[PDB]
Amino acid sequence: SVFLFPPKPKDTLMISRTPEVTCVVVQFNWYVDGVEVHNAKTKPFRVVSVLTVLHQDWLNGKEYKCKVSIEKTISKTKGQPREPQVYTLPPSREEMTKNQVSLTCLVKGFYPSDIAVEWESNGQPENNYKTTPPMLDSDGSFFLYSKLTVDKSRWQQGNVFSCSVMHEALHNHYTQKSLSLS
Amino acid sequence: ASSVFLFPPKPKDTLMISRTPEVTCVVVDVSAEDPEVQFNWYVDGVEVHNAKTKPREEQFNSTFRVVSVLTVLHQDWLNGKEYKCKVSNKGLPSSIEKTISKTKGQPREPQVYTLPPSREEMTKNQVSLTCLVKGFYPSDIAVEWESNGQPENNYKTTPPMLDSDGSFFLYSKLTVDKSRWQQGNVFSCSVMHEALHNHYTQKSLSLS
Ligand SMILES: *[C@@H]1O[C@H](CO[C@@H]2O[C@@H](C)[C@@H](O)[C@@H](O)[C@@H]2O)[C@@H](O[C@@H]2O[C@H](CO)[C@@H](O[C@@H]3O[C@H](CO[C@H]4O[C@H](CO)[C@@H](O)[C@H](O)[C@@H]4O[C@@H]4O[C@H](CO)[C@@H](O)[C@H](O)[C@H]4NC(C)=O)[C@@H](O)[C@H](O[C@H]4O[C@H](CO)[C@@H](O)[C@H](O)[C@@H]4O)[C@@H]3O)[C@H](O)[C@H]2NC(C)=O)[C@H](O)[C@H]1NC(C)=O
Repeated sequence: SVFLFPPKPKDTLMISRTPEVTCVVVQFNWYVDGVEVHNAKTKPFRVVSVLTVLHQDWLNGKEYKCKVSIEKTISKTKGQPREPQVYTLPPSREEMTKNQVSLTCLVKGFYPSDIAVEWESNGQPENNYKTTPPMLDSDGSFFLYSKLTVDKSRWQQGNVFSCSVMHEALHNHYTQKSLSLS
Repeated sequence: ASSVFLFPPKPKDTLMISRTPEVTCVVVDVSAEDPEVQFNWYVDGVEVHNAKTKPREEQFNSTFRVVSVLTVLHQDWLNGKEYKCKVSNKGLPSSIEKTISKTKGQPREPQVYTLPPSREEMTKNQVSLTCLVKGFYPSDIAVEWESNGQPENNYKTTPPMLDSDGSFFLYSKLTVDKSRWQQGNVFSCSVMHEALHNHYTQKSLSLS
């Protein structure tokens, strides 16, 4: 049997990273848009072959075919890309009876579902956050929420937190939205 | 050969006394060349005879599927009784059994917070009203929205997700026309969970 895996979403969106398609057999011929390419790297039973893809090729829907000597074909999810709308929501006043409070990042209206969300403060990643998997909304687009938990003191003292979102339909494939007491 | 799957009642059914919770035992990969599929059901090891077993149904992969459904009492389920479905073939000694009960662990009461739309969303025709539900255990929960006495339909609720402290959280997002929000209408996020007093709480929000 043969299995073919796409690049990691982040690798396709950031030019500093190198996206790859992975062919796993549990000899290789690789094709991009039916044209044979010869730059894949094959590690010496499980056999793995890895093809580096160009960012623009992948995002532009080119098809990647792995032929083992059985054939598999993969490409980016199809459908009109839609820009994530990113909104930061402060903790409820009612949550202030607790020692920790919840900072919320709502990300909605995006397509495809491939996305990365992180929370930070002072340019450093926050340790305590969790993000819901994207979920289908009424209009066929996706939403999610990322919940950052912080000591209440850090919130009350006016510290600035930021929700970072990486998606293909954003300018520079990246946006940051701030959240602090105001 | 056969595979048996045993499903718990829906959380809304266990938490609302007027609803009827049930456990469902499903047998797949049944061959019609084998003897009749038989179900024996047990509550805390004691055999019960009130299950309703459906006729077998041919599937589109040269197999049959057979379902048996057992009504459960609300207090029995909530008190942690164990429900065993034992599947066998008439005249053969071998069997497959599955057991299910309410998730074990110290129950923890959900904290429920309502969050208005971001100022930045107010440039759209529709806005998002958020209900954060956190700190709960077990994950079994029901969340709904109402306004002016009536259910609000246009919401989506994320599945419970494990938080860093072993409890669960979710968010429910209600989409409303901005004019409805702007004119002062009160919206209510309703939550049903075993660890709440009366298995019920509601939190409201409106423009203020
Ligand atoms: C022959 O066909 C059988 C019937 O399938 C139907 O017909 C065929 C021809 C196809 O067209 C199918 O697409 C079609 O569905 C197959 O039966 C299936 O067998 C598999 C096991 O091989 C079962 O998988 C198990 O599914 C569990 C979840 O099941 C719920 O959710 C399903 C997916 O959404 C849904 O289809 C099911 O009906 C079921 O729905 C629940 O029903 C209960 C009771 O009625 C309700 O109260 C719930 O609300 C319903 N839930 C939802 C979400 O709607 C999984 O939990 C389970 O995973 C667990 O076990 C495995 C180990 O087995 C672990 O690895 C895993 O980690 C986890 O612990 C598992 O995936 C499937 O349910 C069966 N389908 C039906 C309809 O009964 C046969 O397999 C096939 N035979 C062969 C040889 O091919």
